[PDB]
Amino acid sequence: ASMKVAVLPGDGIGPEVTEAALKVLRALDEAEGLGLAYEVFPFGGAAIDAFGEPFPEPTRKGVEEAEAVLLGSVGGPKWDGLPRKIRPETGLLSLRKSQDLFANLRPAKVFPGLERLSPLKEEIARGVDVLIVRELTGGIYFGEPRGMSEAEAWNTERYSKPEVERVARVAFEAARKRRKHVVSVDKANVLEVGEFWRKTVEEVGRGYPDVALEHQYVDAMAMHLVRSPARFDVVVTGNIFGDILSDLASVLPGSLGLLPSASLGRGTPVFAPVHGSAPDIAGKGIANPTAAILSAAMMLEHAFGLVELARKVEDAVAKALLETPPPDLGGSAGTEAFTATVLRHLAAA
Amino acid sequence: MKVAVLPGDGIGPEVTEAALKVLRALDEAEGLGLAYEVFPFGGAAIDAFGEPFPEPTRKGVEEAEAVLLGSVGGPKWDGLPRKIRPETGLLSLRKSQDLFANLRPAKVFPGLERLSPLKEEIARGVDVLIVRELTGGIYFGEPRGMSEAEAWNTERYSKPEVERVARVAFEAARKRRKHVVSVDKANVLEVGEFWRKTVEEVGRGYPDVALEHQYVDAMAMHLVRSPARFDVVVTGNIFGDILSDLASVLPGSLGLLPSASLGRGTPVFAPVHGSAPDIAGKGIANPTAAILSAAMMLEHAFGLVELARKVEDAVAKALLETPPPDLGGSAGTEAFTATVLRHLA
Ligand SMILES: NC(=O)c1ccc[n+]([C@@H]2O[C@H](COP(=O)([O-])OP(=O)(O)OC[C@H]3O[C@@H](n4cnc5c(N)ncnc54)[C@H](O)[C@@H]3O)[C@@H](O)[C@H]2O)c1
Ligand SMILES: NC(=O)c1ccc[n+]([C@@H]2O[C@H](COP(=O)([O-])OP(=O)(O)OC[C@H]3O[C@@H](n4cnc5c(N)ncnc54)[C@H](O)[C@@H]3O)[C@@H](O)[C@H]2O)c1
Ligand SMILES: CC(C)[C@H](C(=O)O)[C@@H](O)C(=O)O
Ligand SMILES: CC(C)[C@H](C(=O)O)[C@@H](O)C(=O)O
Ligand SMILES: [K+]
Ligand SMILES: [Mn+2]
Ligand SMILES: [Mn+2]
Repeated sequence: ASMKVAVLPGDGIGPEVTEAALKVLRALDEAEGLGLAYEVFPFGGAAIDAFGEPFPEPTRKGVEEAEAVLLGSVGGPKWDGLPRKIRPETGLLSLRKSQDLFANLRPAKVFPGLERLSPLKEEIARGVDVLIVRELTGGIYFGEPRGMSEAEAWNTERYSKPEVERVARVAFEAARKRRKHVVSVDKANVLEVGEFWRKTVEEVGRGYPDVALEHQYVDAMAMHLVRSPARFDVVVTGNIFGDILSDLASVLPGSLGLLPSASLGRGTPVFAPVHGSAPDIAGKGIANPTAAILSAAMMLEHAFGLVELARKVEDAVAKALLETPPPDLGGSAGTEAFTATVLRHLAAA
Repeated sequence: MKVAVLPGDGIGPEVTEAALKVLRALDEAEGLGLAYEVFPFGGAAIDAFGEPFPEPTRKGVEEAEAVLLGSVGGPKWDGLPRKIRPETGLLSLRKSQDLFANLRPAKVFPGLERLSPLKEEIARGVDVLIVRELTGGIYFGEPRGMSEAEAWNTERYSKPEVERVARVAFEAARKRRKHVVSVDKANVLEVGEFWRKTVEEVGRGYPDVALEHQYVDAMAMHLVRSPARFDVVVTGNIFGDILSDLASVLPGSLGLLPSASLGRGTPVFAPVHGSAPDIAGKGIANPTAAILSAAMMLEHAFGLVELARKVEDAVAKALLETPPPDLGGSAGTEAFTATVLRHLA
């Protein structure tokens, strides 16, 4: 034991794609002597049914004591209509908030030679390599007042200066290690909170003169991200806009089953697919495990500094996608078979 | 046929003049008795009256039967504070006329599949109508404000605001393919939960219309991967704004998308697109959105359905024949407009 991991499989396809990532981690552990140890803990729907709440105390303790969390998606029709304070999705929010993981990193990269897998023509998809840095613990997701009566409902989009500054800082540090361009995304032409966001990111950027800074309104950014995506490096934005733009960015490599994420901040870092619990395909052994696998690759790199191992996983996934694509990308490889293709390539390298 | 023309800033006057030439040729051929006046709006109005929506412009709008609007904004006024900027005049126009229903159609015209960046088999038969709630939500909700330490805005909806925009979407679907998808973020936000429940209630009044829900992040992906499966898409102010820019990738360019804003007061017809300051002055701006917006005015404000269709057919032919630069072609604004007219005649 010198790599300590909390595994939180979730609901629907969550446990299916998470098991696939685990077989990749185990294969790497044995091949490399990583000294991996992990414990599995209930989370989401599975936790509501067993403990009455989505993020129970033994799961919080497992999270606190691990060096990293490999997380599966939560949610489904089974839990429709729960009091909000115990919904599977509120447990996910609590996870994020209790560890103060304010920086959500969502990369979208179109692998050379896989441009054809996109719904868009190859010239738009070619070369795409974008990093969305989404503010994860603030904005409308956590703001108060919030509630609902018979006549109306209300939620508050709000940000303070230090919340914007700390996410902006992460996006500049990231850009400095990439291609030194940040686009900051807001609705400053309509909303006081966008004006505030913009001005604060402008101030932070004065601390990073080596990084080019551009602003776009969220509606134009959505259009640009599908017409000119190759022209973007880092994209920094608030909680809700980052959620929308990151599901949108899946159309670049061509499916939502491809996109990984890392959530970083004060406590235990969390690695998880962008995608949800996909109840329409759960139980059919077809869910694309690429997001989960690449999330384990982000864990290797960011939580454990194992950059070269992360790159080997990524390359093994890109070859498996070219060779035996899963059904969401027009191919026939189920979860188990795709995962075996990834392992074969790993072992060959 | 009495019309207020509000040309706006950047490409706004350029594409608006193009739509006017189409309207004039139509007036002569058809004897519409068109009568229009031009009013200052946006930056052009800030510079001449110190405000983006001045009194003679409000009076022009009140007294017209329809407004043909040009886009507003640009770097020139970036240094004004928001509350007096060109975009706040747009919001005031909408609010004063209580135009709560914004109609933004995204169609791949039969034959123009090649113009879309989507593979042809994804783009075939795509015909989506976004119905966006225009006068409520975070755009207008109180409290809103800003201090040195923080800023806030309120995403707020009341039951009647949701019911009336839901009705409009159900009526529109009943005349189309009888499917509505309603979009929210009900899994995180009380206001989405409330939107969803109220749309469900209104839908019980339209058993001929199928009703589906999507969360806004999945909707954005589905609108690009499987656009052919949507008819009407109903949503709140900010989600509607984002989804409808995104929807431009279906026919192929933002410069193609028209809009109508309908409600209590004078109806407003205008491109989805903004003032495009990065191309203003170059004679290249695609005027299709402005021309198709004039077509929507003909249909929705004047009941001239077959004329609208004729405008739309001439645009489609011109697009196939002399495409503007945003669609991989070389036809500038004047030349593209001339192609439209030749097909009209
Ligand atoms: N981090 C999370 O736990 C997370 C994230 C998003 C949504 N959710 C929850 O998941 C449930 C489903 O919500 P949704 O449908 O809007 O989002 P979703 O991401 O689960 O699925 C959206 C679409 O993509 C497809 N898809 C998703 N992952 C895939 C994969 N790995 N392989 C192949 N296809 C895949 C799904 O079938 C569906 O068509 C809801 O209960 C929602 O609250 C959870
Ligand atoms: N209804 C409106 O008045 C309205 C709507 C949106 C934006 N705006 C304002 O427009 C200005 C620029 O905003 P923006 O860049 O975020 O969005 P935009 O819609 O003005 O331009 C977006 C992109 O698409 C291009 N584009 C837009 N219309 C085009 C056309 N007819 N032909 C060819 N290309 C076109 C532009 O060159 C730019 O690359 C800002 O001041 C903004 O507030 C106004
Ligand atoms: C399940 C929900 C809380 C979540 C979010 O909006 O953050 C999900 O959509 C995601 O993208 O991770
Ligand atoms: C300019 C702005 C106020 C407007 C909106 O967000 O409604 C524009 O983006 C649009 O899409 O019409
Ligand atoms: K650590
Ligand atoms: Mn999401
Ligand atoms: Mn817009």
